[PDB]
Amino acid sequence: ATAAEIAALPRQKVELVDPPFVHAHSQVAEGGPKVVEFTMVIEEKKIVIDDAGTEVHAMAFNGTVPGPLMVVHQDDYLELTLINPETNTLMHNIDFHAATGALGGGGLTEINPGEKTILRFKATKPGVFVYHCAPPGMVPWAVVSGMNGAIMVLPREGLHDGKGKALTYDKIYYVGEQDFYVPRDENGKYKKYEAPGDAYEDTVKVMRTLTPTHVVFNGAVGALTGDKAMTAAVGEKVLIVHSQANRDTRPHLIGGHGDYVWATGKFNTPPDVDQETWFIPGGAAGAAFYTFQQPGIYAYVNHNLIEAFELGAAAHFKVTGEWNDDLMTSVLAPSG
Amino acid sequence: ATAAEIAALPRQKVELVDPPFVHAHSQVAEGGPKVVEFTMVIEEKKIVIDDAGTEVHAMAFNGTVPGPLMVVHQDDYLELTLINPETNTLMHNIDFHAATGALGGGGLTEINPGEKTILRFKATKPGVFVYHCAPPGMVPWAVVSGMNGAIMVLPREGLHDGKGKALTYDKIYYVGEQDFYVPRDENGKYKKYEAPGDAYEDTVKVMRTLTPTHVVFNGAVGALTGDKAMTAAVGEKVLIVHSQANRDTRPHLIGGHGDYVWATGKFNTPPDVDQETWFIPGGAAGAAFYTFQQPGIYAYVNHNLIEAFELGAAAHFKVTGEWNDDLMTSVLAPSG
Amino acid sequence: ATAAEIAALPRQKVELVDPPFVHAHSQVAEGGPKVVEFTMVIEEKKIVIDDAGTEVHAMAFNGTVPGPLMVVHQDDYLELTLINPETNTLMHNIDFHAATGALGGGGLTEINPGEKTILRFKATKPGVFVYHCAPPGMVPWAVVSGMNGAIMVLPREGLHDGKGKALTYDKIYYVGEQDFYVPRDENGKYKKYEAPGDAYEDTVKVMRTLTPTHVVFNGAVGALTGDKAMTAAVGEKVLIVHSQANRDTRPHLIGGHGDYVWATGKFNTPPDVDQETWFIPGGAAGAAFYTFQQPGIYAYVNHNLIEAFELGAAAHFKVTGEWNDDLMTSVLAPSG
Ligand SMILES: [Cu+2]
Ligand SMILES: [Cu+2]
Ligand SMILES: [Cu+2]
Ligand SMILES: [Cu+2]
Ligand SMILES: [Cu+2]
Ligand SMILES: [Cu+2]
Repeated sequence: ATAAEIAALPRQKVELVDPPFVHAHSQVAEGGPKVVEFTMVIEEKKIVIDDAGTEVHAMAFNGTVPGPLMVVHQDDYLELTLINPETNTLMHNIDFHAATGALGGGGLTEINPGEKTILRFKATKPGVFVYHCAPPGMVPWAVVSGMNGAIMVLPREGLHDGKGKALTYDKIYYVGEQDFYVPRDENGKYKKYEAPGDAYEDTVKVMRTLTPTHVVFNGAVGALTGDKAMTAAVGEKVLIVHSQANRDTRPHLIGGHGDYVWATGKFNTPPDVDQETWFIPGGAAGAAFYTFQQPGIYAYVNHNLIEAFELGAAAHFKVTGEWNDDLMTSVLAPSG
Repeated sequence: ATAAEIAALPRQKVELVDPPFVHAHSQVAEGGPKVVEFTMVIEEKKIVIDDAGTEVHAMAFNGTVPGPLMVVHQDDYLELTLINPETNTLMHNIDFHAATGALGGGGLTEINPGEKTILRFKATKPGVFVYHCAPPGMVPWAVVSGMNGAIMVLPREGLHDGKGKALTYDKIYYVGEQDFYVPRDENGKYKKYEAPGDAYEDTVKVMRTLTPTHVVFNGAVGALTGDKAMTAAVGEKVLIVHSQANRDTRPHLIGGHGDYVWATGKFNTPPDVDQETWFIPGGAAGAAFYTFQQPGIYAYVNHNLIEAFELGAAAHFKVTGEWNDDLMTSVLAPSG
Repeated sequence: ATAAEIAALPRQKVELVDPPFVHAHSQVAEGGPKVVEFTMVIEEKKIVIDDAGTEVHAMAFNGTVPGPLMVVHQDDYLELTLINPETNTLMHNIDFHAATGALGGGGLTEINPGEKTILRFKATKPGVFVYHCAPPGMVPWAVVSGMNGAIMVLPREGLHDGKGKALTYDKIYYVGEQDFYVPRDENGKYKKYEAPGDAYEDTVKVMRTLTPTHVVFNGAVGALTGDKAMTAAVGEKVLIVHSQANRDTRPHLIGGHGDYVWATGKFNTPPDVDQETWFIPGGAAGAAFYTFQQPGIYAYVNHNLIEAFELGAAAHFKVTGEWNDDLMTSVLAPSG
């Protein structure tokens, strides 16, 4: 691909939307290779992550935890303008697991407060991939402070099953999973700090126990439940992209399955099928395709149930439609 | 299928056997779709999990930990009669990962002590699946108190390898692995309680450490050893179903291998081959097929060896037959 | 084959080399089946695992942690002469996950100090496999004290991808990952012991937390960095064999990918492709094949980033060559 050919490719700016929702995109590529442009402003800010007012000084791409899902197609280029406002206190950068070279982009995007940078990379491999901050010397701290997200590089011709049959989803959601390590005082109460740096020592100590105090979806316990449950209808095909930048997770749709699951998150690797519970290793993203068949409220969780129900890794799906008694029926209701 | 068509299907009452054994069944479907009937009584009882007399208040389906393995074929209907004796003190239900709708059946099977219920679901996906109690707000507690098992939904035409060659086993064993979280007093001694509800607060604190005090097969340290070691003979084909409803595991047959391993536990996903150690995520069941080629004692373990030899995750296999010197021989026995 | 036929086979004595290097071998087997001979002397020795000077009484095959990588081809016989010098104090043996029978050879190789033994086994299955000490009663202690390594059984026709295309690497490295559990005093300082036995009780207590104090490559924090960093060049094809005999790991090449990854380590199981982060469960070895495309420094880590950067699981690659601006380019360097 000559130098002229690359400079001639069309440039297209895209407006990002906050997770679990995903920005406008087409499953099958529209036109030839493009340079897809995105801009994200980094925000350091205190967020409350549970019903007890527990705080964390989050480091958030685009102001959200997880950062937004960026979608492009194989062989498109992703051109990110990353802005670090002077109001922030730390140097930040970004590592796209989808990219090749300079530590995923980290070595070329180190920006101090008051600086911005523009990185471009060719998305040569199809699949969902994690992206995260990675300042040399404090990589895990930045990541476990919520500075991570994922992108999806769709095959130019959309998704397909193991047999080559097309798999077109009606809706897509991005569930970013986050392990937080919040310090506690001797009485067991979560501590609060004035500035991000103040919590550093105490936090690394908790991190070393390899035991998170919270494991959440969309940045807080219950963020994807109640009135914020994701939605679908019977017959609707849904793609659920799930990521975990630092620690293993095992997604499970309670009352459902993963009809096709690219557990490694890479589309050239044939998807597993009829999954009850899939596995995504820390530092990766995966994707599950399911066609809902029963209406009702479903729970979507990390299937180490303590992490799901004691630590916060549980989301909900509200599904409309008609019940199918062939698939399931209460022959005899609960009775003495 | 219409309600009328289902009602016209033949019914077959199966009698369950305690793990690791599996009730009589046929690998290849004997005739068209039928309604396979099972009955299980919930028993809240005390179990001793180690040689130090450590106790756990178990919540056991059919009186055992794990609950028994139920076997049907794809597209059969599994009709479960679940009974919660008045002697029990808690509400219980059942979520079948193999089922579709109402949280796996959990939403339609909540039964208080003194009640019973009958659930019927269609086994549309082939493979081994976990089933476990899941009372709202009490989910992980019940599961880690031993209330879980698995079922196997065989393909109508039995098992096959990745190329369609049939795989027929001579024996089948079901190993249910359980992570227990037993509270300790200020002297490191495990605590005992006179009531299930009495140990709740103490147990949740331990559960939050995400560090089990015990990891066992069939409910206790050494359960599947000695009088309970599994058996086989050189030349015999054996399928080992293994589940873990709450935490990851990595099975390994010491001295052998997993010739064919459906690691995700789903039969429409080709099995991995020539496996040394496979992986099953918390919340799932998997299955390995192996043809013994050497006689002698074998150990079967969760290969985090601390979990296997310090925490209790180890079982034994006694194999009869002639030793094969081509495969292995001691050229020079241990000597000066 | 009969004893006579085995005795007639040619024999080749191989000289082992220290990890991450691998002894000379041919990817495509040259000639028919051979009895490949190896010799390893077990050394119980004190090793320093971090910059602070933390000590561990290692139990090391060939004097290194991990033990060296032995390479044979499918259906060759691996004949190991194992020596336990009289200067040692413990009985040792070896379990080859690649072998069939007697606990992987463990039951035939128990040698006391001052003894030796010669074990021979047929390498019937292709792939990388863990080997580790396993004296009944102290199995995990030996392994987490560093007594483990791996072997590679190459297909006689060399490596191929999932579709029959040959995969020939230019160089190979073996990364053995070790989880250590070092006791600490009341000041949180690592403790030193005069003899290995002295540390047993304290170490077992740490092991039970299932939380290693160190997670390292090639025996120590930073062991594969600086002048010991691995090397490659743009266009070079590298195979990275990775093992972990006791605990899970999720390898990731920062700045690159795993073009083909036999995550399970078994060559007859098609490899995953375009991987960002793969997963190797405790008790197994895996291998990733990658063709470098960008020059510069890369980090190779266990992608639970706390384990990589706080606990020690990080290695570096120095790659020579021309930068590819098509794959990645800084449109705008960090600036105001
Ligand atoms: Cu940052
Ligand atoms: Cu990363
Ligand atoms: Cu229950
Ligand atoms: Cu479940
Ligand atoms: Cu040893
Ligand atoms: Cu082993």
